[PDB]
Amino acid sequence: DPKELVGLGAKSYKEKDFTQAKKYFEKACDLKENSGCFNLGVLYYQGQGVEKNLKKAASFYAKACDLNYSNGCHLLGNLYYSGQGVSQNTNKALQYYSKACDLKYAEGCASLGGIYHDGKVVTRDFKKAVEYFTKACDLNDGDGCTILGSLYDAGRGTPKDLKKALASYDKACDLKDSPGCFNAGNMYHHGEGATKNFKEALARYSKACELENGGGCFNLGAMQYNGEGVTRNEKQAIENFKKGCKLGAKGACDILKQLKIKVHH
Repeated sequence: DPKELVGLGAKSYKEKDFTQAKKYFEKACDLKENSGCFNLGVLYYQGQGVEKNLKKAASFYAKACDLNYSNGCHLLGNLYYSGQGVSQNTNKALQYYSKACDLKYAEGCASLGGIYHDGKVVTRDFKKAVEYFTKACDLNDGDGCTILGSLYDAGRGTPKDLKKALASYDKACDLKDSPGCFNAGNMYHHGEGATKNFKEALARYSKACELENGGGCFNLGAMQYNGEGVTRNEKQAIENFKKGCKLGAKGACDILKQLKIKVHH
């Protein structure tokens, strides 16, 4: 029944019948349905079906977190971190992010890795940053894998290991993180973390370029312009160069200015 109540509330929510949605979520949360409490918190946060009040939203996220709804722990972590809805409190933020992470919520692990990595609200700790980003990456957080990749490459908080760096970037690439495909391509093109393989670098750069990564299209164009990866091609390599420049790849813009050699009429 409680599960069904949340479903009815979600349906009313989609129809923008926030009043009824609130009634269903209230009933579900009273019956200890964690997603019901969470959704109720969202309504107070957005002022939908009720006057906006982020402090009340926080109390409902707290109820959801007590009922082990990882997403509830994470948003509460964000509220304490920024002092939104409740007073700023780093200690509590770390506490809630940590539970979200223990409950397998990738973003929670990522937030913690980012905090210990930047060392703004806490003393920088690359060691912990690696541990949390390792958890985030194992939980499929694309950006987390990429950051973890950079830690392995730099050897911060962990032994410098180009092979692990590449694996992280590669996974990040599978997770659709273009920066990951970019770095992965670079390593494959420079023979770092693995034997030089223009073929692999080509696939990486292509995926990165497809994901709208400027440097991805640019480096991909250079591959073709020098016939490194594939056979050889300039009329199509200049195509990727334009896209790179469009996406922001400066090297692509300039290089394009020197490839303006064509028969005129």
